[PDB]
Amino acid sequence: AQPTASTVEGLFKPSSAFADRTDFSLSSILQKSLINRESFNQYLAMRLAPVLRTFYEDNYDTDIKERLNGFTADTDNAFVSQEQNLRNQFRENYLVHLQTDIFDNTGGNQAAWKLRDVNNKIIDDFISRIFAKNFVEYVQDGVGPLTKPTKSLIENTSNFKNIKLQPKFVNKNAKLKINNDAVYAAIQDKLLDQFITNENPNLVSRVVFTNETPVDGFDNYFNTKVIQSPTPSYQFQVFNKYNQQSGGTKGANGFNLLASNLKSYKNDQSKGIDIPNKFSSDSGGKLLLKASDMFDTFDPSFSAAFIQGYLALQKKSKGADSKEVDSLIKDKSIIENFFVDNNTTVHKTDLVKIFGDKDVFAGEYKQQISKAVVDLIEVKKDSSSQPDYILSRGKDGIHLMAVDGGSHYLTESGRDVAKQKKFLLFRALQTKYGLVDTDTTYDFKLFDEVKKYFDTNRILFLFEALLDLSSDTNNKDNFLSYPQFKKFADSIKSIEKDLKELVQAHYKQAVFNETAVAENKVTLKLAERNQPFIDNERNNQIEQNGLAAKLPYEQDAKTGHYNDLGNYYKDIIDNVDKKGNFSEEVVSKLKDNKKKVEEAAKKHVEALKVFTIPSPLYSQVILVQTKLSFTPESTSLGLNLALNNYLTSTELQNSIKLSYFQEDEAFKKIIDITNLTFSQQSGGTGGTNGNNNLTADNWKIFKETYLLDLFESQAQKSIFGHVGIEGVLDTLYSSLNLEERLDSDDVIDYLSYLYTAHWLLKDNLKNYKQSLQSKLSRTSNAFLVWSVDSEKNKDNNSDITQTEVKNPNFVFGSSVYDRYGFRGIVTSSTSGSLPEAVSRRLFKQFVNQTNNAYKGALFSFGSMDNLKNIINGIQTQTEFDALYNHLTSDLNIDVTGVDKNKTLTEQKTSLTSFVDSNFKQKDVFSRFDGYIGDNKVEEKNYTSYQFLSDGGKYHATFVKQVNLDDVEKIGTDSLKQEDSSKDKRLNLSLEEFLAAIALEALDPNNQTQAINALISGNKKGLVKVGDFRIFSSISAQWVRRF
Repeated sequence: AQPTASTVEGLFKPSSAFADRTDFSLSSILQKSLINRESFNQYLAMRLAPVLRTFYEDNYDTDIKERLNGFTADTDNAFVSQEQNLRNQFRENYLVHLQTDIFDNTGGNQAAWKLRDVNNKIIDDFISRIFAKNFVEYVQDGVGPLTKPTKSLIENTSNFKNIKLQPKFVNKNAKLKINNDAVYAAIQDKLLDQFITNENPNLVSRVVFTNETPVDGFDNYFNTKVIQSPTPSYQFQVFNKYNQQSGGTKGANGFNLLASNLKSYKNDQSKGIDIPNKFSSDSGGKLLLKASDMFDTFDPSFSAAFIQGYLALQKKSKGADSKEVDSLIKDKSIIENFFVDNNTTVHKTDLVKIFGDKDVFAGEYKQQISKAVVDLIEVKKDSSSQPDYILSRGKDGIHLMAVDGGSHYLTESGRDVAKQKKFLLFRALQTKYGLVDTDTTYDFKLFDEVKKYFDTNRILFLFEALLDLSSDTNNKDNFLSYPQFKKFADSIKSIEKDLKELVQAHYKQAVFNETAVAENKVTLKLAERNQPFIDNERNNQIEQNGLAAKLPYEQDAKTGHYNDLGNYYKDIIDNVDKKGNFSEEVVSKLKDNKKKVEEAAKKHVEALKVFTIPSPLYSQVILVQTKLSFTPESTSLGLNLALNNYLTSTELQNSIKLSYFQEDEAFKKIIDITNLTFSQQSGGTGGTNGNNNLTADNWKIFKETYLLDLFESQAQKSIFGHVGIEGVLDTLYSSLNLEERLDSDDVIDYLSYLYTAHWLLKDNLKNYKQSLQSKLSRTSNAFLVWSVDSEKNKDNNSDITQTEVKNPNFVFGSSVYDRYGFRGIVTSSTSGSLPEAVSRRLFKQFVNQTNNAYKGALFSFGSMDNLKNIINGIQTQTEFDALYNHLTSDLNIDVTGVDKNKTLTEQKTSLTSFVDSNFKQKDVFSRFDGYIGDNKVEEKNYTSYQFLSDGGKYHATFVKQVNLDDVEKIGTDSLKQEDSSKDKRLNLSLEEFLAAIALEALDPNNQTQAINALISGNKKGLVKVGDFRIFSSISAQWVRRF
């Protein structure tokens, strides 16, 4: 089957270089690919599974020996099937697509496919067999581990040292068929420790008393006249009071059976805390609150309360009240514990002051709630002791939680990961032999949890575990010293000097990435939980809150981060740092490790001596190769796979777009693209001369406008802190880690906006003039509007349009507890951002029926003869219809003698005659620069301005008039700092003009035009690509084939 010539001519032609820039060379593209997490893991698979091939090779078991032969046979059969189906599908040109859509993604060779699928099969099998057995044991000396250790033997802190995750019949000095378990128990105890290290997986024994529908009746608690038809939930939380007659063990009865003897559920020998299942409404028991999905799989009020207990052990918990076990309110309902004293810290929801002079509660709630209200309190055995039990109410009722072993492996110095691993191994041993108490059930499988967390990094984590295994030369009891695994442990030894410098950094940064991702969920989900209690206050439904209480956790005004809740993850990044506020520490140690990955990847690619192999027949990729590696073929294919992932990735596309910015010398004079810092600092480097004459602060406002446009699109706007907005904006900017991520969408969009802002600023605003001309019109007034919403209407003459509206629409939380308004040049056709009230007052009700009220109405024409030159310019009937309606229904100018029945000539003739005979010079053509509301006044006379009124709300609006008589007048002298040149920029100041230009730059049409200018205005032309994976990845608007 000779392939047809059409596809052969039409297929991509591989070249010597991937692209034609100084950052797209082999030594740079391979380094960047090895820094890409997904690409790096695709490489590590091919550099890690050759290590695990040796274990299958020297293994005693006949089955494991035959696994390699079976994998090769299955690979041959799969190749036969692939060839058969490709032939039956493509016929004439099947070989071309066999090399194109299969081999290129695989390594570019027939044997490349077999070295991919076999090398993945063996690593998958080795991954499965690590966790195929349970090895948590209490090891006795001279008889081996006891088949069933006794309860009193293992439930001791001093006896934790004997729970070491060791196999049963493994002898170092013997060739045992099942000696391979000595491998897994060594790797598992490594992987498990990673699980103990990164996830910080504390166990919590918790009891939840679900929300109770009150048989007493909600009217007793929450009156219907204010709260109609309550439903059992957090906001209306009620439990039937404790009665001794009914023989119940849940609700207040369960809380009485529980809190009376609360001190007796901590097994002080084991330091663990075990609370009975029957005392909880659900199945009850213990849950694993690891760092990753504890704010995902469970309620935020639950996970955050567990964190509060976590730091309560470590004397780091803040904001919560403390009361002893004996002080618990068990006779009354449970909620009475939370009505804490108000007289004079602890963050208490004083609902008496919150609801003001409105009756929201009734009966016992009204009498109690005076007395503040909280959500979480700390209950402890003794006044001198530290809080071991935490009581908090969430979505599904009130939970009493206690971390078990917290006094053991969590102290003021931080988390003790060795003790934590020992304690969780003790719990896993408890579950292994059914040695738990009869009144509790262990829904706790540590091996399943470590397997599920480790399976995310199925390649990096296993490789790092092996490296740390071979990094411990002082421990002779590992499987490395077993003579059965002498060469296998040598294979792990042949990968330290080569890759470990890179893999340690990659692991230490990926774990930090996951830790930052998980700790972002803290401030994300706490805000999500607090969202309805802000919605209620927004909708004037504050009374719906009822029993809603603010959590004790403090937030950062300057950062928008929960510091104490971040300590739970700081106790992770302080552990992965030693391997080999949390916000500041992680932001420092992510860049200090990203530079380490840069260095390690560059050294690894250097030491590999990478050269480009010529591509095979019908190939469309630029493959690479190496020879300075322990297994040259697998390392070459690993680099091939890492490239196949990076070239198709959006990181390389954003790198190409980054290079297009690199080329533009005009833009690079004002920015430092790699540094993402505005250039020229502050001085005379190019200052002052034409061609975008402005400072570097003059670009900070463009950046701030971009940040505000991004902030307005945020799903939640309180995850970034609060007061004003100049701080929240830089916090949002930091949150993007743009300088740490130069090959992201978040940076190409930022730079696209920045060159949109410059492409309106260059050539003496040659494109800003065009945008304004195509936006403005002569028959419609245009304004620069500073419109603020005043919920209250009016020397006590402070301007309200220049006073910052902190927390507008309650966007930075709630106020009661814990020159602005600019819209740019807004016209009638584009008045979406303006409120309908002010937009109608400007572009449809300029001169209201209630003098200077006509000033600026026909300023859209600017001069006397201008509207005369436009009225006779009408050719058709509808063209005059629009003008007449605008002059009457919009510009409210009285018309005399006009007739609809007139012909085309007389139609315009009557209007021209009446315009001339009515305006034979009321400052109608003057420029209106002042306040518009219920009345109209100038800027100077703010003492006589009536705010616009609409639907009970008020508006304060400043408008500066803009016509085409100043759109054309912006030119070379438009960016000068001088005040006398303000007429050269729409009679604006420089800052106002640049803010308007930035708002114009946010236009998608402006950005598209400026980006096409960037690509077309390239000194070297469009970037060429020699690899198809770089051509298909990014559109032809940026890259061209050779």
